[PDB]
Amino acid sequence: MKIDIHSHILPKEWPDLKKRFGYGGWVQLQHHSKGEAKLLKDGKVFRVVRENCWDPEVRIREMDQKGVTVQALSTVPVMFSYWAKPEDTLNLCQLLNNDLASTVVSYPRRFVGLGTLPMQAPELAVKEMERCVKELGFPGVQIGTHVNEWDLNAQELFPVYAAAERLKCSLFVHPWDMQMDGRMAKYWLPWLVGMPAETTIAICSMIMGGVFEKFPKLKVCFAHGGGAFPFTVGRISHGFSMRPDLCAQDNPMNPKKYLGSFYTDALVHDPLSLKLLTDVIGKDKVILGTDYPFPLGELEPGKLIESMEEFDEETKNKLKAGNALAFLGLER
Amino acid sequence: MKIDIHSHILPKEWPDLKKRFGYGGWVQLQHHSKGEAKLLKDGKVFRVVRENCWDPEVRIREMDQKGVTVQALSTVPVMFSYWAKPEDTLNLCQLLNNDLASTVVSYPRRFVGLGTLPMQAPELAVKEMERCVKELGFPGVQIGTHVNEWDLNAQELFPVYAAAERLKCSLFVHPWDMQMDGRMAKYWLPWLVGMPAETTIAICSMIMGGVFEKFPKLKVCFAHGGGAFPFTVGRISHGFSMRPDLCAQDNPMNPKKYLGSFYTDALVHDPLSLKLLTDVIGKDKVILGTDYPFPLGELEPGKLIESMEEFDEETKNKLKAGNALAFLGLER
Ligand SMILES: [Zn+2]
Ligand SMILES: [Zn+2]
Repeated sequence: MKIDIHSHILPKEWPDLKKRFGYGGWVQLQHHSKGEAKLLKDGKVFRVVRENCWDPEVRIREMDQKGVTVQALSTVPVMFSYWAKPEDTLNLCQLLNNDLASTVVSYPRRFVGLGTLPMQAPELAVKEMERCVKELGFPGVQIGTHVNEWDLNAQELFPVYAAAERLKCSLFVHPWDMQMDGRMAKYWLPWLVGMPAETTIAICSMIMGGVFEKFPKLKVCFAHGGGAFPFTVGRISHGFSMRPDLCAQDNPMNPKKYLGSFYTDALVHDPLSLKLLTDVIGKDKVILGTDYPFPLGELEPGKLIESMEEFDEETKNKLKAGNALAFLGLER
Repeated sequence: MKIDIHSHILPKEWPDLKKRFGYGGWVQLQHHSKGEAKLLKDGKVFRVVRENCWDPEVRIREMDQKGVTVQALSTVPVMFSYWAKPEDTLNLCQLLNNDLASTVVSYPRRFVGLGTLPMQAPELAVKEMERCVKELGFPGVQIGTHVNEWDLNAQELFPVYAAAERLKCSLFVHPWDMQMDGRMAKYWLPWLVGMPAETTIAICSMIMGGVFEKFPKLKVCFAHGGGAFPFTVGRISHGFSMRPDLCAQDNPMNPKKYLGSFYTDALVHDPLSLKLLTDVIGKDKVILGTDYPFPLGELEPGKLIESMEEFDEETKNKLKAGNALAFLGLER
C-alpha cells in the first residue's frame, strides 16, 4: 500500500510478429469486446486479461482505490522470448521498452519502468541496458530465472551483470518457462509449484555461481518471496558443507553467508510465511509486490503486511515503500 | 534421539539382477576395499556407501552413541525399480522385504521395517502389502512421490490406498527420479532443490486428487518437512481458490483444510524452518527423521529439536518419539 514492485503491463497492441520476424510461437493480443481481451499462443489461447492490463488510466484508478502510490512496471514474462533469434528479441525489447517509457512519461510520479532485455545475446543485452537506464531513465530491468540452457550462474552472463553493476541498474528476477507438459499439466502446478522452484534454483545458481561474490554492489530482487529458498536454505546450506566437491568448485562461500545480500518480494500470501521471510531474508530486504493485475497476486496490496501485529510502524513502512526505494535507488 | 522415522539400509549382497531378469538398468552393490561399497547403475559407480549402510551391528553401535532408540528401516529409493516389468520388481521387493524382515527380527526392540512395493502394478502391490503386514509384520511401506507417468492422484493407484487403509498400513512417501541432467546437473540441485519440489507435488497431488477425502484414515508421512509445502501452502491455497476450473475439479476443499491430516518428517536443518513446520503441520504431526546414513541427513539426531527453546518438554518428546508411535500404530 505505497509501492508495488511486481506489476505487469502490456502495450494496447503490437505488430503481427509471425510477419515482422517470420517464425511462429510469438504471443499476440486480441480484444473481442472492450473491457476484456485474450492472450494467444499463435496456437490456442493462454490467458484472459482485463482493461487494467494495458490502460494506464484504468491502472491509476484501481491504484487510488487500493492506496498504491507507485507501481514498478514490467512486461508480462511470456514476452521475454529468450528462445528466438537474438536480433528479433532486441527489436521486441525496443518496442516494449519504449511503450513502458511512454507510460512513465504520462504519470512520472505513479510509475517506474523495469526494462526487458535480449538475455540470450549478452552484448546486445548490455547495449539495450545502457539505453534503458541512460536514455529511458529506467531504475532497473526485469529478467527471467534462466535464459534457455543458461542458468544465472553462466559466464556468458557476467558481462550483463558487470554492466548492471556499473550503471547502478537493479534486477528483478522473475520465474518463467517452467515445464508445462507431462506430470505438470494438472492442478495449475507449473504456477503453484513450478514457479517457486525456478526462483529457488535461481538464487542457488547465483550464490554458488559466484555472482554475488564477483559483484558485491549488484541489486537483485527475486519474485514470490524467493520461492522455496527461505524455507529450504538450511538444507541448501548443509548440503554445500557436506559436498564441497559438487557445490563449491565455483564459489567457496556457504550460501547462508548471502542472507542479507539480496531482496525478495513479499508475495507469499500467509502471515507465518511472511514472518519467516523477514526473519531469514531481513526486514530491510523484503519488498511489497502484488503481481498486479493477475488473479494469483495480492488483491489488497499491503493488507497482509498491515495485519502483522508483530511488526512495528517503521518495519511496515520499509515493507510497503522504504525497501523498494533502496532497491531501485530512488528518493521520496 | 528417540525414534528415527527416515533411514535406509541395503542387504550386504544380492543377485546380479541383469542375469536374473534378462535386461539391465538395475543397481548392484560391489565390495572391493574394506569398510566401503560401491553402488553401480549400468555403467558407473554413482554412490559410495560405508558399512553402516548394510551391517546392523554397526548401526546399533552408532544408535547407542547418538541416543537413537529405534530406526524405521527402508530400502534406498534407487531400488524402487518402478520402471521394470511388474513381475521382476515384485521379485526384487520380496528379496528386499525379506532382507529387511531378517534385520528387524534380530533386533525387534531397535528396528521396525518399512517395506517396498511394485507400485507400477497396483494388484501386485496390494498382495505384497498384504504379505508385508501379515507375514512380515511391518507397520508400513515406503513409496516414491510418483510412479513413472503416474502421480499420487492416479486412479490406478487407488486400490493400493484402499489396501493400506484396511490393513492399517502407514505410508512413507520419499521423493526420487527427479530430473538429473540438463539444467539440474550442477551444484547438487536435484537433491537440494529437486527433492523438496517432488515432495511438494506429491502433497498437492494427494490433496487436490481427493485421496485424503476418499481415505480419511490413511496415514501418510512425507520426507524432508514436506519439501516446500509449509512455506508455499499460502500460494497453493490461494491459487486453488482463484482458479477452481484448474484445481478443484477433483476435490472441492481448500488445501488448508488438510493441514493436520498428514505427517512430515522433521528433516529441515534450521530452527526457523522447524518452527514453521510445526506451526503449519502441527506439533502432533512432525516426526524426527534423519536420512541416516546419508550425508544430507541430520548428523546429530534430535539435536535441532533439543536446541529449540520455545518448545516445552511434552512437545519435544512428541517430535522425538510420540508422533512416530502414533504414525506407526505401535506402543512405547
Ligand atoms: Zn509476475
Ligand atoms: Zn532418504
